[PDB]
Formats: sequence, C-alpha cells, structure tokens
Amino acid sequence: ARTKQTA
Amino acid sequence: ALQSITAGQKVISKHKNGRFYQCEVVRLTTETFYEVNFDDGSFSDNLYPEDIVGPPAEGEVVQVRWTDGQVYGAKFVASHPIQMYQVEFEDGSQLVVKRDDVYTLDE
Repeated sequence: ARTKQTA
Repeated sequence: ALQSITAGQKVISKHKNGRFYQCEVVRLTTETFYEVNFDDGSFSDNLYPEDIVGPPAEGEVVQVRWTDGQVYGAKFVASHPIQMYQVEFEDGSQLVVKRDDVYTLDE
C-alpha cells in the first residue's frame, strides 16, 4: 500500500 | 468453527480492471509488510521488503525507496505477515488480494 503519515 | 477461505473456493473479487467478477481461489499466500519510522517523524506500516535498499531488528537504521523514486532514512519497527489470497478470473488473469476484496458464497 506504501502510505506514510504522522500519527 | 470460524469461517475461512480455501484453495478451490468459488468467490467474488475485484479484477485488475477494478470491476467485480466471479473467480476461483487458486491458493493461500502470506504477504509480508514492513513498518518503519522515518527520520522526518512520519511512519509507514505497509512497505514491501523490496522497498528497503531476514528483516532488520527493531530500531535498526534502514534506507527506504519511496514511491517518488527517492531514498529516505528510517528505523525499522516490525514486519507484518498478512494472509492473502491468489485468485484467478475467467480470462485466466490472476491476482493476490486481501480478505476485504473477497466476497464468499453460501455454497
């Protein structure tokens, strides 16, 4: 899925 | 018992063309995703091993090839194996999909 995020 | 999908099962899934079609489960396969914390503070838990330029240890520094063709530095968190299903459609095309892209029949 190659997704990034700042959680 | 808990319901399960097995090889030979007649099911409904999404073709690469995006539409749904009846298809047959050819085999169960395990896909492994990697999780990393990027130096920039973000994180991804759905990279493939092929995106790192066995698995590294938690905290190990690694270089990740992102979707932009650029390389970013990160520290490895953990690997996530996920049960997936290889299905084949009428035209012979095949695809590896997750549980959520599969709709089972009563018989």
